[PDB]
Amino acid sequence: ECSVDIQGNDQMQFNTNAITVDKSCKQFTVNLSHPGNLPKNVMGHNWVLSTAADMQGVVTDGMASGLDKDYLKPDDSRVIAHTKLIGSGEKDSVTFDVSKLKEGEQYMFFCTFPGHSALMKGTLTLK
Repeated sequence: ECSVDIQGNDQMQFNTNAITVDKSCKQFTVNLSHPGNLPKNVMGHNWVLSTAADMQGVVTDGMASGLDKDYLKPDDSRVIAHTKLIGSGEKDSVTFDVSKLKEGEQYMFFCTFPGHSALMKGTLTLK
């Protein structure tokens, strides 16, 4: 209940668009995998979390950071939690404190790979 397994395919699609984080969870974990056959330089997926208002700035500063920085600006204060950039057959997990979240606030999860954020995004809420 304090974790979720998310897949990102070769067709730039996450296998979920809504994540519910339970109230009693102290820690929340995201296990990201990548089915398919494409490398990370063309189809690298990451799971990034920020407020709805902050998403765009993270996506823009992210694309401008390059592949070596997992398409994320280093020390970006708007990023609550993030996995690394993964290619097909690779896996990565991230655990964050639920105390960094506010109940009732609109959160967005997304991939920061260039031109993929529009196709790879969804909501996260603390209920």
